[PDB]
Amino acid sequence: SGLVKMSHPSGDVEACMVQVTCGSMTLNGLWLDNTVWCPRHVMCPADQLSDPNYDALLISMTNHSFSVQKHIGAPANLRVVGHAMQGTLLKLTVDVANPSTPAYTFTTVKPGAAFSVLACYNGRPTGTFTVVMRPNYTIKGSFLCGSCGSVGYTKEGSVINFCYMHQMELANGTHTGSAFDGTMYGAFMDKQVHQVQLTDKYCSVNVVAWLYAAILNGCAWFVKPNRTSVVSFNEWALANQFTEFVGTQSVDMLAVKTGVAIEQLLYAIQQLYTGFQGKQILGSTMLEDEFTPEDVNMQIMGVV
Amino acid sequence: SGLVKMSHPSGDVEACMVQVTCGSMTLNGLWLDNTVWCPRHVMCPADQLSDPNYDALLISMTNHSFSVQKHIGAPANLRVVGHAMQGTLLKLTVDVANPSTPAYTFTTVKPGAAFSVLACYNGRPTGTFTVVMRPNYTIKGSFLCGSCGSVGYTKEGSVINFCYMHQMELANGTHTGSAFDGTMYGAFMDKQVHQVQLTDKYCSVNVVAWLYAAILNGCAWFVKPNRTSVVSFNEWALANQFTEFVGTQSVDMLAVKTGVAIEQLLYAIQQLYTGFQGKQILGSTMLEDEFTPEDVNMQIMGVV
Ligand SMILES: *C(=N)[C@H](C[C@@H]1CCNC1=O)NC(=O)[C@@H]1C[C@@H](C(F)(F)F)CN1C(=O)[C@@H](NC(=O)OC)C(C)(C)C
Ligand SMILES: *C(=N)[C@H](C[C@@H]1CCNC1=O)NC(=O)[C@@H]1C[C@@H](C(F)(F)F)CN1C(=O)[C@@H](NC(=O)OC)C(C)(C)C
Repeated sequence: SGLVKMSHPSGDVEACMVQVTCGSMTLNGLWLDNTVWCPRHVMCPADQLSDPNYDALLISMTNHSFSVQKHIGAPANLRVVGHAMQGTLLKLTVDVANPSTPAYTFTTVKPGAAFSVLACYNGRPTGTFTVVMRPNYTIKGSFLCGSCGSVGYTKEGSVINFCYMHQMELANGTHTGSAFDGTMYGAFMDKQVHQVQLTDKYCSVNVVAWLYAAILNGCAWFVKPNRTSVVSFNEWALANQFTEFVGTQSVDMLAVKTGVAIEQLLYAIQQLYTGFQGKQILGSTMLEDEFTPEDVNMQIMGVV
Repeated sequence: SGLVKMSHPSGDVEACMVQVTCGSMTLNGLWLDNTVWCPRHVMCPADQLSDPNYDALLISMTNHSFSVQKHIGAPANLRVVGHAMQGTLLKLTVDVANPSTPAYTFTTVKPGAAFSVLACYNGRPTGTFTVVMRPNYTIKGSFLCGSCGSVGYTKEGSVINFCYMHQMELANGTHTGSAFDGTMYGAFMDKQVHQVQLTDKYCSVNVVAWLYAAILNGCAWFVKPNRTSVVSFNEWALANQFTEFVGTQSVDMLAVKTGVAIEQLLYAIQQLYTGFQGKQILGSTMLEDEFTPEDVNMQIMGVV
């Protein structure tokens, strides 16, 4: 038992991290098969970051403008034999296929979904943590200068689903990056100009999963017979900075195991959102929305 | 910027995990050089777990009573050529030295200290998270059947300091394990009998580090000129379920960078411990004590 902020083991992804350098700029890249992905702003001089012309930067480069080095594990310098831009990312083709390429897919995550991040500097992993894609299409990470190209991913069995490449910090503790189609989460621009963000909201479905996790760990003081329908809750949520609730099979399994209906926990949220009044749930005095239904099913019941 | 629950990259330790089987019992072990460490209760039949005689169990075993298998990465079956007991752990000598043994030390952590845990089942890593050794010598983990032998560790540079091998769950979400001298944290017995725990307390020095992290991320509404001396705070702490505060160089660096004295934050704790009254600090409505001064210095300032 117990519910914690859990990340995937990072070793499989550590074996794919490289350092990418373009002139005076350096960051991290992801080496899969014969391709190295990295943020395109590695091509931009500091003095042009406020108004880059990435199309012009790209044509000013040759294959030799990029240097790709693997430091950790099996060391190596990889020769770039091709270069292309896709959205906010570069795709560098290298002459050697990564012998440690895992089974992988590329996916784009949705608000409320959780993924593991491997934070790296100079091609060297330094930490791992789990984030939730916020309703305003940012993440609340921990990233310093040089962290771009750090990757986020989920895992289904042995398959790694890469979903995030770190790009920028929009405000204190507020970050965004690209999916591997090159689209920036939240459509923010990789240019150094202030860009307003939407207000953050509570992820209602994750709050429900966490309340179920509480029931499963012996904490149910907030469960009453009262119920609020999904439709009624969703009108309320839009007026109170909560996301609209969408049920899933994963949530249904928790309702079955506990015998507590989703609608009872929606009612509870409407009472608890103003404060627990000295009471606590799983050691917290506020609603927690960083645990997904899938995370709860996995940690508490072993079920995937 | 940003402060999150961060763990070390786990790849170096993943390469050291094995499965250890003794009869009908199986769990994880740690393979370093020619030694495999694992919990001694792998020798105990389920029907004797409430009153084991580990000295008698050990003499009833031969080297062949243990089977050690590595599943992930470089697979292998390791032949046991020696077996010994140290405290609550077994030390099995195997015929092959782990070619991926990192530089390592063994250390015993203190309340308030944080470490990374690699949770494993059947010799296969499944997740990683960071815990703090609680003042009552438990950890708040996430562990299911089969998780014993999962390891906790810190890292100083490239050196891994192993400090924890998972042994048991004492209550919901409440865990303990061994240091690698074989001593159980909190002196709990590896026998299946209820064992009372001391009450948990807030780790005051980590609360101070987190308040400094708040100041560094633009949040200082709780800072006032008022001060409380360490001596005065420590008498108060013993009456209010807080640990006694011990300053360190790591804390002093945060006081210097922010210009806010430790004694100002000790006063703040005495006002905030009853509730923030609708206000928030780093997105929380309660004091947080899972971030150490070292963690804060590292994540926010890059400094080790
Ligand atoms: C990649 N190494 C960094 C990561 C950034 C550094 C501080 N904390 C982080 O997460 N990425 C950048 O520096 C980008 C690159 C430039 C651009 F995005 F291409 F324009 C500027 N970057 C920013 O992150 C800026 N943020 C911003 O302009 O938001 C509108 C700041 C943080 C001002 C450099
Ligand atoms: C190792 N695989 C497990 C881990 C345990 C399982 C449930 N969640 C966990 O963290 N360890 C055990 O099952 C130990 C082994 C026995 C003994 F410690 F050697 F006696 C019993 N174990 C327990 O954890 C028991 N806890 C206990 O008796 O506390 C006093 C329970 C959880 C009742 C099996």
